[PDB]
Amino acid sequence: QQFGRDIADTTDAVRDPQTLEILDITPCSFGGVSVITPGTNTSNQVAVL
Amino acid sequence: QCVNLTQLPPAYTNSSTRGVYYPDKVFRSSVLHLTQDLFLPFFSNVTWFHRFDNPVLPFNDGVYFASTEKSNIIRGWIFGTTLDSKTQSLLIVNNATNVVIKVCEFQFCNDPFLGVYWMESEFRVYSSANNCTFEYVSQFKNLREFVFKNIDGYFKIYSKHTPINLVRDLPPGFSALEPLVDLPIGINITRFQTLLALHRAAAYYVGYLQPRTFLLKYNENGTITDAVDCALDPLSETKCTLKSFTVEKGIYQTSNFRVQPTDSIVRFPNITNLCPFGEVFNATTFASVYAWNRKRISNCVADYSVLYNSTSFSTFKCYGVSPTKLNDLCFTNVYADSFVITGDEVRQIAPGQTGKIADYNYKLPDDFTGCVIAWNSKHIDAKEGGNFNYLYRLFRKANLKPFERDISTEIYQAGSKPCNGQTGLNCYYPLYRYGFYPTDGVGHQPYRVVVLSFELLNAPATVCGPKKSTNLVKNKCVNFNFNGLTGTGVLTESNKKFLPFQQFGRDIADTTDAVRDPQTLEILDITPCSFGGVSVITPGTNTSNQVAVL
Amino acid sequence: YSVLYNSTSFSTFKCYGVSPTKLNDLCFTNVYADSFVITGDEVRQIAPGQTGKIADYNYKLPDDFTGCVIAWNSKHIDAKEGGNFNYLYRLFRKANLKPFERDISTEIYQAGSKPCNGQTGLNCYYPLYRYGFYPTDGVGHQPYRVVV
Amino acid sequence: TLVKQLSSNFGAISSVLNDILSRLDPPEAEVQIDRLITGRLQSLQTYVTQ
Amino acid sequence: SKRSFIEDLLFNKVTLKQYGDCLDLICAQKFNGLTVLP
Ligand SMILES: *[C@@H]1O[C@H](CO[C@@H]2O[C@@H](C)[C@@H](O)[C@@H](O)[C@@H]2O)[C@@H](O[C@@H]2O[C@H](CO)[C@@H](O)[C@H](O)[C@H]2NC(C)=O)[C@H](O)[C@H]1NC(C)=O
Ligand SMILES: *[C@@H]1O[C@H](CO[C@@H]2O[C@@H](C)[C@@H](O)[C@@H](O)[C@@H]2O)[C@@H](O[C@@H]2O[C@H](CO)[C@@H](O)[C@H](O)[C@H]2NC(C)=O)[C@H](O)[C@H]1NC(C)=O
Ligand SMILES: *[C@@H]1O[C@H](CO)[C@@H](O[C@@H]2O[C@H](CO)[C@@H](O)[C@H](O)[C@H]2NC(C)=O)[C@H](O)[C@H]1NC(C)=O
Ligand SMILES: *[C@@H]1O[C@H](CO)[C@@H](O[C@@H]2O[C@H](CO)[C@@H](O)[C@H](O)[C@H]2NC(C)=O)[C@H](O)[C@H]1NC(C)=O
Ligand SMILES: *[C@@H]1O[C@H](CO)[C@@H](O[C@@H]2O[C@H](CO)[C@@H](O)[C@H](O)[C@H]2NC(C)=O)[C@H](O)[C@H]1NC(C)=O
Ligand SMILES: *[C@@H]1O[C@H](CO)[C@@H](O[C@@H]2O[C@H](CO)[C@@H](O)[C@H](O)[C@H]2NC(C)=O)[C@H](O)[C@H]1NC(C)=O
Ligand SMILES: *[C@@H]1O[C@H](CO)[C@@H](O[C@@H]2O[C@H](CO)[C@@H](O)[C@H](O)[C@H]2NC(C)=O)[C@H](O)[C@H]1NC(C)=O
Ligand SMILES: *[C@@H]1O[C@H](CO[C@@H]2O[C@@H](C)[C@@H](O)[C@@H](O)[C@@H]2O)[C@@H](O)[C@H](O)[C@H]1NC(C)=O
Ligand SMILES: *[C@@H]1O[C@H](CO[C@@H]2O[C@@H](C)[C@@H](O)[C@@H](O)[C@@H]2O)[C@@H](O)[C@H](O)[C@H]1NC(C)=O
Ligand SMILES: *[C@@H]1O[C@H](CO)[C@@H](O)[C@H](O)[C@H]1NC(C)=O
Ligand SMILES: *[C@@H]1O[C@H](CO)[C@@H](O)[C@H](O)[C@H]1NC(C)=O
Ligand SMILES: *[C@@H]1O[C@H](CO)[C@@H](O)[C@H](O)[C@H]1NC(C)=O
Ligand SMILES: *[C@@H]1O[C@H](CO)[C@@H](O)[C@H](O)[C@H]1NC(C)=O
Ligand SMILES: *[C@@H]1O[C@H](CO)[C@@H](O)[C@H](O)[C@H]1NC(C)=O
Ligand SMILES: *[C@@H]1O[C@H](CO)[C@@H](O)[C@H](O)[C@H]1NC(C)=O
Repeated sequence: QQFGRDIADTTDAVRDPQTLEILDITPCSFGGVSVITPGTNTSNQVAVL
Repeated sequence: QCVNLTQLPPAYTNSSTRGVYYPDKVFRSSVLHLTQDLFLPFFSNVTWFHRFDNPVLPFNDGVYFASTEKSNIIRGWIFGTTLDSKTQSLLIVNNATNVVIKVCEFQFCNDPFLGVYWMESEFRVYSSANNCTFEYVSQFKNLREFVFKNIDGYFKIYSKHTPINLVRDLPPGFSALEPLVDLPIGINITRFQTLLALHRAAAYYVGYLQPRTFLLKYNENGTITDAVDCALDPLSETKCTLKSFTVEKGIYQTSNFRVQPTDSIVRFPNITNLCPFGEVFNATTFASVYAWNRKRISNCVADYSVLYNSTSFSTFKCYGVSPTKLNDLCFTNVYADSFVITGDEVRQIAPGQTGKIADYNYKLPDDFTGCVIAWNSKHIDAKEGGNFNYLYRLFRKANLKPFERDISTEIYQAGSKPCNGQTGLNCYYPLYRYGFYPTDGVGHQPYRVVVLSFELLNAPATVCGPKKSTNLVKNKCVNFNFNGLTGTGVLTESNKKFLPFQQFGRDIADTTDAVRDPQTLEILDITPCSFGGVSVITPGTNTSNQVAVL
Repeated sequence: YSVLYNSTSFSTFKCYGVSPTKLNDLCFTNVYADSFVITGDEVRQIAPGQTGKIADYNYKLPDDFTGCVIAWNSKHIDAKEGGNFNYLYRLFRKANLKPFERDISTEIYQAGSKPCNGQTGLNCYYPLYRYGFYPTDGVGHQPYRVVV
Repeated sequence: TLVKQLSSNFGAISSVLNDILSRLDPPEAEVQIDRLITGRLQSLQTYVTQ
Repeated sequence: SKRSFIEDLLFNKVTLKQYGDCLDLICAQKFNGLTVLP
């Protein structure tokens, strides 16, 4: 086996060809960030959750 | 080099849930997959053979072969068509050390067999091998299962090997065979036979593959762990519909997996004489491009294969159809336009082109259904002192319209003052002559062009392809081909009287409803193969495996 | 592929399941090569879905084919003075081939009604014919080497 | 309406499925079949939503 | 069906096929997969 996918049919782990060592791939994007803001008219301060 | 060595009708059994292989080479893990492929149906009839009694058996689409043995009697197989040294055959043997695979031209003996007596003897398989395109070497307690297929020039063998203790029958159970080999032999196979290793008992069961839809379950290691044959009973069909191996209480309106069309019938009208391809293809003198020639073709069996040994077309381009489906179609009306142009202007004979030929001499419509054929004719149209017999038009006031002809020979006025004849400074004669010498470069050598434009509509067929008709099968699910109109369904008699010319009639859903038989002018009508109102009453599949059908 | 720039000039290079600009970045698992020689005008029939004489009786490609087809003119190596009658082809067959099938039989094709049983008479033909490659041929029937 | 919607060719050469399979070979037919499939799923989805 | 006079008046005003008969517009939609349950 060279690579392994997951349920979503996206590649999940891969094998290094030169040194036969397994690696795995995770997304670059964090998708759970929310920005608490008052009106941008009043002020330019935010908080992050 | 070989010798000739009471028979009884062989018994039968059922392959309960055996014979599942891997349909394709893709890798799938932890998934339920619905596939349609050639499989061995569950609870299907296998022939149980054995005493030696080596027969030659058919090879339909693939073969499941199972053997139970204790002393290595079964040795290998031979596959072929005639097995008679006039064609190529495949031989797979296991001579107790290696695996020998040979694609050659053997002259097989009537009853092949290896020999054991205690070193070795009696290699009485064939007499001589000649051409040998392929060579491959590799230097009751057992049940051995194999599946053989061959497609697209690959011979694929899947196998499994399990220990058993039950003696005199094929055990019930479940087996998933792993891929074993995939050889690129590229031969035609229709029959096969097995080789026995004599001593001077064991059994084999043979079953055939058929097209089926299966539901497969894939393990973590991508090993098939369970399978459902979706044409067996209503419970299997409702498991297939939901894509699951379990069902709770309910009513479960189901889909159709239970009927597969079997036969295929063809009906074409009785046309015998072949088309005049040879009076419109050599035709000592062709026509000038500006005055091209149009001719109608009718009452033909349009065979293109009678031109293989005469002409070699540099260009053959069909537009509304596919070149591989011209042998199955009947056309209603066919024309042919012929002319002669220069080698570099054959690219302008196409819908949407521009230049000199497509602007002033010959134009094709945008929605054009037909084919264009061209071939080089330097040997017939070129002479020593030139061949100044073909003309073309160079000046015109405006572009042509599709399939228009302009044979006028007025004096084109390119300047301001009127010409009124007398081709002077800015007045030109609009027709010029091609000069074809036998030493020209390929860019301006003569080329002959023929354009065929056909139509298909609700009317009797005039020219049709070279396909042989067959018998009519009624009240069955068949594929049918009536005058190049293909379909699937059940053919029964009807009473929907047509018009004199009408060939078929559709319905409100714009699907064909009735058709006319071409040979015997009798109306038939087409109904679907599928019954779509069946529901399956079931308790939990956990409690019991009984159902009722509504 | 860059060690062939100064030797051969391909008249035809056509890839089907991939892009020619992405062959330097791919590793393949299994690779075959089919080679033969045909006439210049029959190089258009080496394609999925074509018909004619070569694609019907000699060499056929599947519809779902992933690969490349390469052809080049070889009048300088395959043509001789008194012709080169060393390449054959099949002209008569009972039925069309299937993809990647080979047929080397040399029976007597029966085109009429009565059986032939050898003795190629009126409506019985030998099914293999020879290419004749002279060095003065037009470009339409000069030899071409094809690799798939 | 769901049955009258079967006369529409959603950009395909024809709305009848047996005149595409009798004139074109699979690689050239899968481009029209994949337009008819996409156009005939939308009608079912609209019906279900309504 | 043991229904009253008023119900008999009501059932007539509102205007609401065996497979042996289809072998119109109901059979055209029965062959295309559309079924009406009871
Ligand atoms: C694939 O090659 C790497 C690197 O190969 C090294 O350099 C080459 C030019 C040649 O000299 C090879 O023989 C060398 O091995 C291999 O990685 C090396 O592994 C060795 C242990 O065997 C280690 O001592 C080196 O430091 C490694 N070098 C690097 C740069 O990582 C690798 O083992 C080879 N893969 C296979 C097929 O095992
Ligand atoms: C189309 O042909 C069928 C079969 O043609 C018969 O066999 C041919 C080789 C040739 O000998 C024809 O002349 C034959 O008729 C015709 O069906 C036949 O019809 C006749 C009555 O005229 C009947 O006696 C035969 O038994 C039928 N044969 C079969 C096999 O059905 C058919 O009539 C022709 N269609 C037309 C144009 O009418
Ligand atoms: C299919 O074949 C199997 C195997 O022969 C049959 O199983 C036999 O069933 C009978 C009655 O259930 C038993 O008495 C035998 O002992 C079974 N034999 C073996 C070896 O298991 C089975 O009945 C056949 N029929 C189908 C369609 O399932
Ligand atoms: C069984 O397998 C093959 C069948 O030919 C033979 O083994 C090889 O046979 C060739 C031809 O006789 C020899 O040149 C090789 O040296 C043999 N050895 C190898 C590579 O297997 C032989 O008849 C049988 N094998 C043996 C070794 O008994
Ligand atoms: C397989 O080899 C046989 C050997 O008989 C070939 O038949 C031809 O036989 C004649 C002598 O009768 C030879 O002069 C030819 O050279 C043989 N042809 C070739 C090309 O080998 C048979 O044709 C061969 N099969 C093929 C087509 O390769
Ligand atoms: C068909 O014929 C008409 C008449 O000869 C052509 O139309 C004329 O075109 C000239 C310029 O080329 C104009 O000055 C005339 O006024 C046009 N007359 C009319 C009645 O429109 C026309 O060009 C021809 N069509 C084609 C296909 O070329
Ligand atoms: C593969 O081989 C079979 C057997 O030689 C060929 O099938 C026969 O075709 C002839 C007409 O060409 C029929 O008369 C026979 O009845 C057919 N036999 C069978 C068993 O079908 C078949 O044509 C070959 N296939 C290919 C690819 O050409
Ligand atoms: C094929 O036709 C032959 C005469 O045609 C000539 O030779 C062939 C090979 C081509 O080069 C063609 O262009 C030539 O005009 C016949 O002698 C031969 O028997 C034919 N083959 C058949 C029908 O068996
Ligand atoms: C290129 O190859 C040369 C010999 O090949 C001949 O000349 C070239 C230019 C082509 O016309 C080829 O078809 C001929 O066969 C070498 O002499 C030359 O050095 C090569 N170039 C390199 C590798 O630098
Ligand atoms: C924005 O801030 C200004 C200055 O304080 C104020 O005059 C105005 O009403 C504010 N507008 C909004 C939309 O909040
Ligand atoms: C075996 O039987 C076949 C059947 O025709 C025959 O041709 C052959 O000569 C026989 N061989 C022997 C050795 O009797
Ligand atoms: C298998 O074949 C035999 C004889 O042809 C027949 O009696 C038996 O019913 C068949 N089995 C099935 C399941 O059709
Ligand atoms: C895969 O195979 C290994 C044996 O090599 C086994 O231990 C493991 O349980 C298997 N995975 C499964 C059954 O999901
Ligand atoms: C042209 O075709 C006709 C029709 O078969 C044939 O009789 C004639 O011999 C052909 N002429 C040449 C020169 O091939
Ligand atoms: C299935 O049947 C078993 C045995 O009777 C019982 O123990 C279990 O609870 C049942 N499970 C379900 C899901 O009904």
